[PDB]
Amino acid sequence: KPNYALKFTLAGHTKAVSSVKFSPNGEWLASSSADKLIKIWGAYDGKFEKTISGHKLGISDVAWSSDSNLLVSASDDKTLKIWDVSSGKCLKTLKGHSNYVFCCNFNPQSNLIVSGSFDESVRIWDVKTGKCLKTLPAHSDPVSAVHFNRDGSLIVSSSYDGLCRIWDTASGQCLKTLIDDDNPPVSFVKFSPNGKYILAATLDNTLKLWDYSKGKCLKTYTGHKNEKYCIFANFSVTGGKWIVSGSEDNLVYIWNLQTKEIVQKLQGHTDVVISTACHPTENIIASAALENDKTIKLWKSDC
Repeated sequence: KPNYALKFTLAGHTKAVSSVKFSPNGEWLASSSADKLIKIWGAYDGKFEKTISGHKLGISDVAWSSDSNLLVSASDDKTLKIWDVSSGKCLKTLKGHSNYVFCCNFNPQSNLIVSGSFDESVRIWDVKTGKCLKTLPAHSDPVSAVHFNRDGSLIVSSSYDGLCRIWDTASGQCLKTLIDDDNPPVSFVKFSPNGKYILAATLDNTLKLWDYSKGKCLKTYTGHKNEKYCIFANFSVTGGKWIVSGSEDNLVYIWNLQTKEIVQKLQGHTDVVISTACHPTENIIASAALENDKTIKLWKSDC
């Protein structure tokens, strides 16, 4: 079992945090907030680095390019922005969604961005030109998450319509729809590091690990509370193989991926834990709580 202990508590955002992400190179944590700001923090010391401003309304998600040089953000102002993190420059503003942009990610090459929106579509954008390449009529409710697979040939999307869908990046065809005899809103999805599986959160207090190739649920993780908020889940891969998630009871939950047992609950936040992220090389978790709490915490484990 891991032994995560609180190391640093960070604060600075003035409204609800929506997402935290560690840079792939391990140096930084990025956070996004309803305060319209992206903030960069030192991954190892929690030291505030800088604000990156420019969005006109709140931000729902931020994501790093695979070389850690760029960030993309998704905002209620109906744009995505691509940022050069080192300089803070806005490289491109991506206009095309007809309503709030809720989620975003680069492909592993980091030449494409995928976005999902309240407009119920998924869009695929060229990073260098900032132009939209494809629009997919993906869902019948807002799109909560979008993620490329290991080689970038597939995109997984999720929606409050209860569907997880897998799209062919090149053709835009809807290849698969995952259904578990029910339809609770899906608030998050992502491919596993090896690309074989899809991890999905639904607003019935459940995380599910799906076999992509088979279209079948392999494992479920339960014990936490998640009926309202868009709470990501993480694969922790630096030490023991865990699933990590925030929870609406103010705790971070950590499960054994294989056995599905809870192995730790992290106590310290005083409001919903809206987001978590796992450091790429060290056994470090970042957690962020909602607006009654307003802190981001860095926790470290020996394994």
